[PDB]
Amino acid sequence: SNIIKQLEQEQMKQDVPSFRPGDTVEVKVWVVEGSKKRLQAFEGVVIAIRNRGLHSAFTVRKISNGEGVERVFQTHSPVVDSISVKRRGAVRKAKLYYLRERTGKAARIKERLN
Amino acid sequence: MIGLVGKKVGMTRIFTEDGVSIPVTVIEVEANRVTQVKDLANDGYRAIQVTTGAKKANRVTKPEAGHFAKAGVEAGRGLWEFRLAEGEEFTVGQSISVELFADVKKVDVTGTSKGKGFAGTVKRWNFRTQDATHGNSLSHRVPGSIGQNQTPGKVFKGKKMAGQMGNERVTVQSLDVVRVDAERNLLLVKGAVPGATGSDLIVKPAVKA
Amino acid sequence: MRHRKSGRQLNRNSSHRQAMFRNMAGSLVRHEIIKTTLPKAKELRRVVEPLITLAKTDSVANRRLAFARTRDNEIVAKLFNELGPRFASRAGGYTRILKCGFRAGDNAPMAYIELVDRSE
Amino acid sequence: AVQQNKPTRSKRGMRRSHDALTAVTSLSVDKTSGEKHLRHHITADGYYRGRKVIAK
Amino acid sequence: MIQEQTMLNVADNSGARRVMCIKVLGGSHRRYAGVGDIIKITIKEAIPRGKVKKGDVLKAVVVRTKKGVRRPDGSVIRFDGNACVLLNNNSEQPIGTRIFGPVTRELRSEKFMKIISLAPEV
RNA sequence: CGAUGUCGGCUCAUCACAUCCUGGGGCUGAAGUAGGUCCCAAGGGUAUGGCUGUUCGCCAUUUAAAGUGGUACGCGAGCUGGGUUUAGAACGUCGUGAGACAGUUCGGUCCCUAUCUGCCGUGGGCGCUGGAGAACUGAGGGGGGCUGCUCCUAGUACGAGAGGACCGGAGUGGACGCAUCACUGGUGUUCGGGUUGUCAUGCCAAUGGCACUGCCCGGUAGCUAAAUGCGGAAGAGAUAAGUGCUGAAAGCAUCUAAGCACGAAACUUGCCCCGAGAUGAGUUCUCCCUGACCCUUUAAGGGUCCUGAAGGAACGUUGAAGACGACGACGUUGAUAGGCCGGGUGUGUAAGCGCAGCGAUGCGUUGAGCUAACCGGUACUAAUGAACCGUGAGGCUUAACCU
RNA sequence: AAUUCCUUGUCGGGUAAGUUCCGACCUGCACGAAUGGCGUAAUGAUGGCCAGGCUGUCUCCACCCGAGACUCAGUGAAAU
RNA sequence: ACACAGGUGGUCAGGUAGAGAAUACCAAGGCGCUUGAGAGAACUCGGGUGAAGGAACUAGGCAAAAUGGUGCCGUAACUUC
RNA sequence: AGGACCGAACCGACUAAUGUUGAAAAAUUAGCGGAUGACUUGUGGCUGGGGGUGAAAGGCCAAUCAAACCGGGAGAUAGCU
Repeated sequence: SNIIKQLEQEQMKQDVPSFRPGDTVEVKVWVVEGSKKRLQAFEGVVIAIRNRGLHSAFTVRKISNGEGVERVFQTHSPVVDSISVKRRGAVRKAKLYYLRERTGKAARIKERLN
Repeated sequence: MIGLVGKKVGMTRIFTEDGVSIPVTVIEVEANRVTQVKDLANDGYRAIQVTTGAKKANRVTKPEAGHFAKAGVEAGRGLWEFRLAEGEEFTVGQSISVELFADVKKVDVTGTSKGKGFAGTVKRWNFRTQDATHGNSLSHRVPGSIGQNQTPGKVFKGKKMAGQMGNERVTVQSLDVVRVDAERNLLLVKGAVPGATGSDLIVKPAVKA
Repeated sequence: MRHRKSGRQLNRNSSHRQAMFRNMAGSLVRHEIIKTTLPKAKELRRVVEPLITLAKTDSVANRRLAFARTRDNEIVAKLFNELGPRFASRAGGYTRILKCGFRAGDNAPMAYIELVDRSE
Repeated sequence: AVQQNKPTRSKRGMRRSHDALTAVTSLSVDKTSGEKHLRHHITADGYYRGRKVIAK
Repeated sequence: MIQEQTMLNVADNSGARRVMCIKVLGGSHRRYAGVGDIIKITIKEAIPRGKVKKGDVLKAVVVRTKKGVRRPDGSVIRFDGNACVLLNNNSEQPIGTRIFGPVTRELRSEKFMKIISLAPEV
């Protein structure tokens, strides 16, 4: 039994939704600039499942035109503002990382309604 | 300088809006209750012993039990002796407080490294090995040659071969204190400190930063 | 090097040791006492205490587990059927280990492992 | 292969430095069985310290 | 990593079709280069249209890399391939006019406003 | 020549200094900037490719710097065999020929079961003078020392001017090594899933073997690094080189002679890791032993009873301790290793059930089902005692206390 | 040139840079017309050379796992 | 020469996929391989997996890795056609 | 149809590894080179040492060859160790 959980309490965010891969959330950040701190969003699809509470690296694939670009967001960081579920996907795998090398007919995601 | 005995319990990172993670090593400090202060006759130098928790004393032999009897047979992880320059401190129950690490940020930490068993002939020196393609006999993972033919006829003491690595008594002297709590005995220091979960650590104020 | 890997490796290649201990677990529930070497006996607790805990419950589709490890009717007519009520009151405690000295003229350490409800 | 000379008589003594390995003192008695047992091993009647370790 | 014999595409206007890294040098045993750090490059397939030619050595910087970028808040950003930009040898700046593909903030330390002014969202 | 194996390739040293770089002084055909040169200094650090067997050399380029010699021109019980130097065959060469090539080429062999001196680690022992259990010192021993660019000092000094710098402060990196698992990757047969072929459990579901760990994809626990991070300092003592005053021999002059003050990346320290085999064992704390008889004046030795300490070796549950030993925890004065209970867990919606569709198959039950390694709880399972090894106040001498 | 000593001959092409490679020379001290000279395709376990595919060959090596190393009990060597 | 990493004249041969004395799993049928037991250490003998870059290595892509089936669409220089 | 290509039997060795006090004075593994032919193989016969046999190597002729194996001349000969 270990005090890392008592040190989780003072870092862990509570305003956080439930997510799975293929979900869309629109991630917001202050671009890490320490001066004027402009807010910017990033659009993409989740390719992450976090497994635990505070150990959430939150990987997203940008997609944009239909394929490309990968980023980790660390959504419990003070450099990150918010996420809110825009649509949900459907998965039969943990983090669904094959979306880096498959498209379309082979990676449809769907919504499943279940 | 006084030394405070404690235990490594893991790592976290402290977080910032600045864009720096600041990894911290998480330490639980002992109640360093004090059981001896030297001088007022004998030794000629001023030094202190802390006593570090309790052990089963049912158990414990008389040569150690007569050395704890002034404070009861607790002892725990050991006594740990350190010099304390010109301080007028009393010999029992003086209970040295960790709260100094809120005023001083520079600290020196001693502990033990990774338990590796074998040390490794390469991994103690990290020397480049001989080629593994097209041959090599029994020697793909050794730190080159330990000597040469034909005149020397010996291998010298001080040659970079074999040695001992892992479970070593190791010091770090570039630490910066991020938090201390005297009631919870909780200490946070910037960066990685040698050892693993449950490893014993000793902290003292540093002389430079 | 054992950095933190719990318990034993146990002797023999995985490919034999697995088949052997799955066979010998059948032999253990069949005869309710086994004689073998001390390391083998101390490792015959491993995944077998959980298998007694598993053969005790009556919950749905529990028969999917160990299904390829028990196929003979002379033990399949007892497991999942009447073994459970014999090993349910003792908070585990299904078996004891015992050292049985050495072999005659030979220095291999022997042991005995017994199931606590053995009455036949 | 090489050897400089035949080894000294001290060299077996320098290997075999321990005598009998232990105190080798006499075996333990128990009132459950008519024969002596070793330290922590079981009696012929299936007992240890007066408790039945094994049935027969 | 971007090191000796690494093959790249050009992320700049009317460049060469294939350009090869020949040296990183400058060490103190320099191994590889990150994005925005100088390397020496050769032309292997050019499509000569009045700017580039085969059999020529010049200096360049990497702008996109499959290995991506690191630095702030323990974060990592990764891309799908390797792309370079070739630099003038005595008069500063890239030899063309533009930058292709997603770009990165790691290139914001460049000494001239054109390349840090962006239609790309980074 | 009664065997001391060659060239190139390469992992690995160490000594010398006719010193490559820094450290310090002097001169210049040295205005500044930048070079040339000399003596004085050894600490670290001292680069990559084309052709070639290449050492090399030529060609193509870095760095603060990429110096030179010695060590059987260090390095086949070290590896490699391209080169050299035969067994086949040929071009050029030499002979009538047998045959030959300091010309070329296709090709080609590389043996080692530690006895002992050597070194690294890991135990058992001996010594401090009775024994046990230890600490603090430091006689000594090892490790390190190397470095860029840029800004500010400063377009200030130098210098008509143009060009164009100290000390000093700061910014930002490269290599090198070491330590971590919060971060980021790889790996991960003890686990979850997708799947083809076949076989099997009587049969069919279902579940599972075999086919590279059958393939394909994930991963707790663990390992490690590319990921994360940090540093050789500052101060002090003596002293060369070198800066100097005072001042003789030599009424002058002279840093040396007397006198007085300085000073190196080397030396002594510091710093860090070991350290009293420092037999020079220093000094100190805790624990324990406070027995004697017989024999011969016998102070020189012997035997024997009475009686056993502090502690040690041993049996075990075994580990974050591991080569075995050892070290460490725990043995009911019980969480040491497991089960079990309560869980953490990664995976990704089970099996049975039902319904729809000509069926394949899909859908609802189904945030389903299943788990090792991590954690607390719970004695549910397990963890003898004698005996043994070790004592009984321990050589001399002076002042003293008590007797 | 499987021939050129001196020859990396000298030069174009191939690379950033090419003793080799590709195409020449006419200078074969010394090829040469059945001791044949001249030449091409499938093709050869044929020497060299250029590129891609794939790649721990290399950069910097990491993790995983049988059998041995280790320790036993039996049998138990030898060159020296 | 051996209770020997091997050899020896004649002979047979079913599913399932396939033309299969190919390759996979099995039938009929045999065998669990002639010291055994602890251990589970770096390392060696040998397998499997690998970020990002790729032949930069090396005398030599040497080795390793990948490629690998059938039919149809399609297919050059050179050629003794 | 096939001195074609695939490929098991069979035949044969390009590379890497193992083995040369090794299981063995030629055997082993993994990728294999060939495989109705100038093929390969079971069996017997014929050819003999200054002679055989050889798409012909001082190769092969039973571990052996610029004359093998065995015996005799033989107690060869040695201005030498």
